[PDB]
Amino acid sequence: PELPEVETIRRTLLPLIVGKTIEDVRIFWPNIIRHPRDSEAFAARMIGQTVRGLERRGKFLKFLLDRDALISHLRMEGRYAVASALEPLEPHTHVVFCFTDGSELRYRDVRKAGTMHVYAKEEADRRPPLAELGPEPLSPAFSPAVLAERAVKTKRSVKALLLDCTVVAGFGNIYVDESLFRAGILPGRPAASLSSKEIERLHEEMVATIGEAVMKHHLYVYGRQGNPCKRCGTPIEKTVVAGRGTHYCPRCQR
DNA sequence: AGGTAGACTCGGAC
DNA sequence: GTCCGAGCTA
Ligand SMILES: [Zn+2]
Repeated sequence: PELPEVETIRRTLLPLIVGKTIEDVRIFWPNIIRHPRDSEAFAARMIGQTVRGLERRGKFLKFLLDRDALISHLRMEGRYAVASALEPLEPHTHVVFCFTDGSELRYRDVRKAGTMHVYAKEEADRRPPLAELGPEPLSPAFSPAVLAERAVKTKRSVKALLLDCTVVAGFGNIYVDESLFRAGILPGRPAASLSSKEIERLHEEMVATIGEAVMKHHLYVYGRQGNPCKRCGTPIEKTVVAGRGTHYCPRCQR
């Protein structure tokens, strides 16, 4: 799930778990648990705590309990569901939180790629994976000025810059390529080569692209290689940039 | 020094 | 066999 989906999850999941008290925690793929590194300590500390809230930071979900916060990343295929403890688990279910009312919060992930970290609430924001996370792309904290400062101080490509979680929180590959197409900037351009207007435009397209998705095939380049650009008809091309599949129109983007 | 490329994980798809 | 990709180590 990308950031917009994660926000949808935060919004829809919260009412389904708020005020519920954890009675048990079951872990079927320990590698998901990153802190405490010992999945036994992770499970034990959460028992007896009541879910008080659910927040989002980038693509991380932050479950707020009585004393602790649980920080979760779903990567590409992770998903949460609330269901009855009486029903069989779905395939690829790796972590289950059991509530005192007979319902369960279940985490599924065919790729087993997601992560979970638990800390005292007051520490969560100053430990991984949240520590050093950059500003929310839809917050005033992420401004053109902030982007410009990071761009001028690096040799990397502009795509690499946007992919950096310390620059902006949870801005996914699809949104990077779409934002760059919409801003008319080739992904392989050196970040420091971007003019003031280009940074202004890129920031604007970033906020609009991810903002529009948060509010909600309407894609210009991502996954469209070999197909005509929707704006100029030039075949969309795909190469590797910053170690990622990168889609662009060689005519629209400069 | 500290920014940077690299390595690393998973399994569905070729 | 090789490909893919989000966010500790030289
Ligand atoms: Zn085009």
